Amino acid sequence: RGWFDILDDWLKRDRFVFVGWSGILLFPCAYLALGGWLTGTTFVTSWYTHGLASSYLEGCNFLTVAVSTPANSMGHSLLLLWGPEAQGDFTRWCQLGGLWTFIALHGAFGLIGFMLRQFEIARLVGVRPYNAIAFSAPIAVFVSVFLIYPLGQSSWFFAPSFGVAAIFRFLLFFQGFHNWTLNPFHMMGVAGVLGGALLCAIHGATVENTLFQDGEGASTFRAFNPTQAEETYSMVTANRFWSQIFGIAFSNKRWLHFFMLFVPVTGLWMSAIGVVGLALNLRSYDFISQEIRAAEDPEFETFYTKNLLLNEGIRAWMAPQDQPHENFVFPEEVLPRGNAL
Amino acid sequence: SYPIFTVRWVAVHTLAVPTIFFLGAIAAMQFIQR
Amino acid sequence: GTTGERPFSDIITSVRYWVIHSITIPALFIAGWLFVSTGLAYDVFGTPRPDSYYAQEQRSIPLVTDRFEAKQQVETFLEQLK
Amino acid sequence: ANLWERFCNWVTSTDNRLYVGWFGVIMIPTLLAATICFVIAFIAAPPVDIDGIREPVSGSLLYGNNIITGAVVPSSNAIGLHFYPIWEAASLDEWLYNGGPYQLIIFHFLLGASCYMGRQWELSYRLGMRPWICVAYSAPLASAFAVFLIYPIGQGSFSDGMPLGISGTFNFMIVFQAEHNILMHPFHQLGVAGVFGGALFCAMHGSLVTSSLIRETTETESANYGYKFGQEEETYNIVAAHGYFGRLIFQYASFNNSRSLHFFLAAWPVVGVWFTALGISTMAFNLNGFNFNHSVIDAKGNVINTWADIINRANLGMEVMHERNAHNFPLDLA
Amino acid sequence: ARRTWLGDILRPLNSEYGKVAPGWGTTPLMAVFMGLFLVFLLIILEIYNSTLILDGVNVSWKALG
Amino acid sequence: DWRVLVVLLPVLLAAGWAVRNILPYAVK
Amino acid sequence: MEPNPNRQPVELNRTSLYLGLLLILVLALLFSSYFFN
Amino acid sequence: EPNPNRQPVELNRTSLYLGLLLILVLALLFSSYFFN
Amino acid sequence: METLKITVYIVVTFFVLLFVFGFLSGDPARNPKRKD
Amino acid sequence: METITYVFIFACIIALFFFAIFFREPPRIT
Amino acid sequence: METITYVFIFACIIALFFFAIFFREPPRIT
Amino acid sequence: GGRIPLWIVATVAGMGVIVIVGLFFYGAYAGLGSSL
Amino acid sequence: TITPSLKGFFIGLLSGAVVLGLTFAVLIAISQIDKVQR
Amino acid sequence: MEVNQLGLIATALFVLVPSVFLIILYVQTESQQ
Amino acid sequence: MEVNQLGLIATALFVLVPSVFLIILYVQTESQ
Ligand code: CLA
Ligand code: CLA
Ligand code: CLA
Ligand SMILES: C=Cc1c(C)c2cc3nc(c4c5[nH]c(cc6nc(cc1[nH]2)C(C)=C6CC)c(C)c5C(=O)[C@@H]4C(=O)OC)[C@@H](CCC(=O)OC/C=C(\C)CCC[C@H](C)CCC[C@H](C)CCCC(C)C)[C@@H]3C
Ligand SMILES: CC(C)=CCC/C(C)=C/CC/C(C)=C/CC/C(C)=C/CC/C(C)=C\CC/C(C)=C/CC/C(C)=C/CC/C(C)=C/CC/C(C)=C/CC1=CC(=O)C(C)=C(C)C1=O
Ligand SMILES: CC1=C(/C=C/C(C)=C/C=C/C(C)=C/C=C/C=C(C)/C=C/C=C(C)/C=C/C2=C(C)CCCC2(C)C)C(C)(C)CCC1
Ligand SMILES: CCCCCCCCCCCCCCCCCC(=O)O
Ligand code: OEX
Ligand SMILES: [Cl-]
Ligand SMILES: [Cl-]
Ligand SMILES: [Fe+2]
Repeated sequence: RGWFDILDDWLKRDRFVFVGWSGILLFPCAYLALGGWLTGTTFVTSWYTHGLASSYLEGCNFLTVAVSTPANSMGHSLLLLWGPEAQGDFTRWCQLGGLWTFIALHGAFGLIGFMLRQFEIARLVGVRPYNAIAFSAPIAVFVSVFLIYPLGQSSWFFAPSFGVAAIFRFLLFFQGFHNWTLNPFHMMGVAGVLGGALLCAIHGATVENTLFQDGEGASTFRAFNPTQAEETYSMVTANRFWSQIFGIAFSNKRWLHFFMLFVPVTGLWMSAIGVVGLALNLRSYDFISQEIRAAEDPEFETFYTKNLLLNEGIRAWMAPQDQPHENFVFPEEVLPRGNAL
Repeated sequence: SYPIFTVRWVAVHTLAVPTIFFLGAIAAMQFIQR
Repeated sequence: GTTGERPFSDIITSVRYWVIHSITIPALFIAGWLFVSTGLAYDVFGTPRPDSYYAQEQRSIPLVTDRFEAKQQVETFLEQLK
Repeated sequence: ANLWERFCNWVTSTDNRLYVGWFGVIMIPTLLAATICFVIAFIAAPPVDIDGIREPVSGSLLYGNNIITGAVVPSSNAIGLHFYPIWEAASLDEWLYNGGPYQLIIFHFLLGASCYMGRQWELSYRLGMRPWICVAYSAPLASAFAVFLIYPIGQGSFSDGMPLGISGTFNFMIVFQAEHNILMHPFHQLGVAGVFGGALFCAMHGSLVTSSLIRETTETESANYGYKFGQEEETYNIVAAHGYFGRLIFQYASFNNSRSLHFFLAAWPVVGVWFTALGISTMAFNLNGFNFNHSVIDAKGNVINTWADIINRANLGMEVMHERNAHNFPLDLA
Repeated sequence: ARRTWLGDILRPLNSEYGKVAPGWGTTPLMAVFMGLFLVFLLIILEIYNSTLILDGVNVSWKALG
Repeated sequence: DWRVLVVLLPVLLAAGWAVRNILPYAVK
Repeated sequence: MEPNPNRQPVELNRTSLYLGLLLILVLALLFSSYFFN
Repeated sequence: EPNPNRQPVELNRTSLYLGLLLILVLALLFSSYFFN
Repeated sequence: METLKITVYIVVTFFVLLFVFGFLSGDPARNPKRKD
Repeated sequence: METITYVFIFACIIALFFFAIFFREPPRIT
Repeated sequence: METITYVFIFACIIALFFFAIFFREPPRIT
Repeated sequence: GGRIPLWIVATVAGMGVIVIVGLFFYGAYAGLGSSL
Repeated sequence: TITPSLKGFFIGLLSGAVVLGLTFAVLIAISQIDKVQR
Repeated sequence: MEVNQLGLIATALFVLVPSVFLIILYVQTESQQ
Repeated sequence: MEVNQLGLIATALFVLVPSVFLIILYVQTESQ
């Protein structure tokens, strides 16, 4: 027995928490990403990068704490602890935004580790690797939003900050600056997410209301046996119901469960593509035909033009505080405002 | 017999130990005044 | 059904478990308390205290604006409060 | 042999390609009326004075819209919550200007969708099924009531109901955020958890069942042909699925009971969407998301901004621009 | 199968399907080269990133003269 | 500085306490 | 020279036809506004 | 209830070729007039 | 407009009565197991 | 021309619904 | 666009010639 | 080995969470983050 | 011409090697003591 | 409205070319039996 | 050249529709 094979043996022992070779990458990176977020949201400010308080220590609550992005002046610096910006000073590293890159990069390698773990366990147990494949969607979203998007922009400053409210701000930024709701790739993402939740609900309800009476109890959970070969619910009755209610129904259980994989995974992949475009400000911002008409015809009004006015409000009213490095000074008289408000 | 110290034991304490510490620190914060 | 570790429900109802953890849990809580009550948390992480966000006659944010001098800018700003 | 009882037998027949049923007797005419009016208005309705300020908004394709910008526009703020059927207008021209079709469509639709839910109960009873699929559909149904009926009732006007259009929807969302800070409202946060979690568990369940299909086919044919409609044997090995998922996390975080599993699949998104529908329905009465605006101040009293104050700046820009001609007084109280 | 003059000349280059060196063979040497290449790519990345700053290496357009 | 031992003392003492109470079975 | 043994027939069932047509038509319905712009 | 009058339909390869040539040449002829 | 109003009133009354009388026509018995 | 295109595609989708429901491949047991 | 269209159609015809000659259905005696 | 009943472990642990969480909501109204 | 940042690069490089070498030293040790019996 | 005139042929081919592909495959499936 | 813009779609459809018809018929002839 060679040393490599003995380490393999140990890594792959059946224990309460399986380790694997993938564990060597996953477990440190996941725990560090998670610990960095808890550490930063509990103790670390965003005063010097953002002009914001962002920790429990400072008075924030669970909704407003964040690990915020580094200052725009850092560009796309890796912001290594030992790098030229922090120069090994942990305190300054925290104050400059180093925990952001720390979490994002450890988080990325942790995500790789997790998908490798899905591959590793699937190979050991003898199943097909479709759960790993499905997980590619969360990966694509993470890299496109947290990494590719800021890399096309001026700096990590414009990536999402890791916090509840900070992400809310990210949503609103994308509306006002990118008109992201108008983007067909986001729309396909919305359909895959909302379609997935629909499939989840309708499949679970269907199964639960087409059960075979396999026991005498009023609690029907007891009448299932994980080793029984029989289907626990009637595909035939399910199919009849939905055919008569909705017009069409599933008839093939394999297609049904593949479709459940397909819909949300595809939707997430589509949204990631749109965000790659927004990395370059390659937006679906306008319809040219609408703008030509509206410039010429002051009586022409649509929900599209109404929403651009809202975007314009968002940009002028949030930019000075949201982008402090720009030193925007907008006197009262230049702020867009409707009547009275 | 059952072993005391396991990989499981480590994973549990890797999380539980700092959780309680953080909880104490966040408790103290509720009495900070400006 | 089991991988040989000791059942959790057996552990947390055990006398020995609570002999140890009735010490270790409050001790950790108190350690974290003191980390804050002593002011150490502020100094480790560089987080401003309520009196240290601004200088007395100052409503400008001490925003880092250089990449390679950033460390010195923060230090310059902190000395403007001593 | 009696005419009424034969009609009753056809209405409730389980042999009709589409089930009719007593709920269907109401659903079919009301959905057809809503559908036909909707299609015609979307294509050809003239511009509608949504905000009652004689500033008509063009919603239809023939008046310069595309599929993304087009909408059936809500009825005039001048009408408020007044019932505006056709026969109350002096002319169809008037009815179209003031947004009549919106009312016709949403009332017929909400009635028809309600009956759709009852119809789901009804056929389950005729088929000897358990009855609660209709309870799953009450979550989307409740959400449509919230944006088409409850929110207008609370704000006093169908002009603040959700427009029937893609860009109109986004307009409704943005205004809602400025006036209610819905993102900072826990019931919407639960909606996101219901919908993100629903999509997660959809993919999880689909991938775990797909991962454990039993080999029944060759590499040259779709694996789906390994399942035959109505076969008695399960088509995947749930013990292998559990053996994988329990090791991916740990044993007791994985279901081995398919009934509990599918009940969980049903319950998570339904309950999340109930909450988000209740979110809209209670923000209808202006019980709004958390307000942490200027909650953090320093020893001297300077405001120390948090991410919540940045949200607020965005909300302000939405507030001051929306319906830019419609406010004469300084507070937008509805 | 069809023989051709060109096929007869190339034949030996497609004649050892499945032939392996025993055990680990050159795997330890491969690992060394992989590690060197990782450090080398790290360097190149961190130069581009301006995390590694070297004398006479101006990472700017202004290095075109 | 001094605050660091104030913080670390309950930890070490708790660690010591568990060491004493468990040493016999850890041996096995 | 013998005929090629690797040839296989290809299939698309009616349900796949309906699913694929719906996908294409809905995609067209979605993107056409952006193509006309 | 199967209908007995149904018949399979055929287009042989030569007819494909002739038909495709007809359509292409017709398009080559008329396209100038379509562009005008 | 009054002709329209009358027509709709009549159409709605008719459907609603179908609904009420249909469900009063022994609906519990219209299932596949016990009819009582 | 754009209006015609939008309504044409929409109409094709409605027609597809008809075929998919009434001219589906019939599900057949075992 | 019109030049591209004319050349495209002509190029398809040349391709058709290739298939019509070399991938014809072979005439067989019988 | 099984000395302390688990329902008692659960009640005391449960109450302990109610306490810490309550403290955190109290602190929303006092001191830092209270708006005062 | 060995600048501060090149020095930091080497610091990061050694730190990483220590972390991975220490980790693998420990995993090899444990695996050798606690073998699977076949 | 001043739309991109090439949007028509773009849309027409976007519908036509994939649809025809599927019809071709479906009809030759049916005639196999 | 100021040609008719509808000329392009007329020509494209003139070629595509009839050609697709023939291809559909030919392929399903081959598979029986
Ligand atoms: C799976 C483990 C893992 C992985 C993948 C990472 C990955 C990363 N970490 Mg994390 N880290 C880990 C574990 C890990 N870490 C652990 C356990 C800790 C706690 C100590 C940390 C603490 C930590 C900190 C504090 C920081 C990182 C940082 C980083 C990043 C830069 C790493 C780098 O430049 O390496 C460089 C080094 C290597 C790639 C090693 C290569 C090995 C070489 C080839 C061999 C050397 C030969 C030797 C010297 C010759 C011997 C001769 C002798 C006789 C002298 C990257 C995202 C930084 C970061 O996140 O930036 C924001 C950062 O500041 N890590
Ligand atoms: C109907 C409403 C609706 C719906 C359903 C969606 C749906 C979506 N949006 Mg859109 N959005 C909407 C409205 C909506 N949006 C509106 C009105 C706006 C304003 C313009 C936006 C603005 C917006 C932005 C700005 C972005 C989206 C994005 C997304 C996608 C998120 C994918 C995902 O799950 O990311 C969640 C994240 C992941 C899956 C990443 C990996 C996560 C790992 C696995 C986490 C592991 C966690 C760890 C183990 C545990 C942590 C513990 C700790 C919490 C305690 C999805 C397609 C994102 C997108 O398109 O991305 C490509 C995006 O960036 N939306
Ligand atoms: C990633 C970001 C994100 C995410 C994931 C979400 C997610 C969600 N939001 Mg939030 N939102 C966001 C960002 C986000 N939002 C932002 C940035 C803003 C501010 C700009 C808002 C503002 C906002 C508002 C104002 C509202 C939401 C609502 C919702 C929900 C929409 C889904 C729904 O209502 O299903 C419920 C299901 C339905 C609505 C479907 C009803 C279906 C009916 C019954 C039948 C339809 C039949 C149909 C016409 C015909 C089919 C024909 C057949 C042939 C196919 C969901 C929980 C909505 C909500 O909570 O609604 C209650 C809501 O009103 N959001
Ligand atoms: C916000 C939404 C969202 C979250 C929170 C989430 C979370 C998760 N999904 C997982 C899995 C999945 N997700 C899937 C599909 C999807 N997932 C989706 C959306 C999400 N998925 C959607 C919409 C889909 C549909 C396609 C699949 C198919 C799977 C799985 O198989 C897997 C699983 O087992 O689920 C049961 C788990 C992976 C665990 C892991 O990587 O551990 C290791 C932990 C690591 C590597 C740490 C990551 C650190 C991250 C990247 C950065 C730092 C994050 C901070 C700590 C917290 C920030 C919080 C603020 C932003 C508020 C985890 C519970
Ligand atoms: C510098 C100095 C010296 C410092 C040194 C510091 C130091 C010590 C650092 C090194 C640290 C070190 C030792 C590292 C190791 C530590 C370690 C082990 C860390 C712990 C790791 C950790 C942080 C990360 C893990 C967290 C995590 C990812 C948790 C996620 C859990 C989660 C949300 C679970 C969901 C489970 C759930 C029930 C989902 C249901 C989904 C669903 C319905 C599935 C469908 C489904 C399910 C089935 O079940 C079956 C059957 C079928 C059919 C089916 O459809
Ligand atoms: C970063 C860093 C690092 C690391 C660190 C770590 C790793 C940490 C960790 C940390 C941690 C690990 C933490 C923890 C915390 C926790 C917490 C803080 C919790 C809380 C919770 C709560 C609050 C909850 C509550 C609740 C609710 C709400 C409901 C239900 C119930 C309960 C109770 C759950 C180092 C050193 C390397 C260096 C560099 C930097
Ligand atoms: C791949 C695994 C990588 C592991 C990385 C662990 C990193 C621990 C390094 C902490 C050392 C910081 C020392 C700072 C000294 C910098 C001096 C200088 O910048 O010139
Ligand atoms: O209409 Mn629609 O939107 Ca509910 O607030 Mn007032 O009003 Mn109007 O303003 Mn803001
Ligand atoms: Cl508006
Ligand atoms: Cl007013
Ligand atoms: Fe299922």
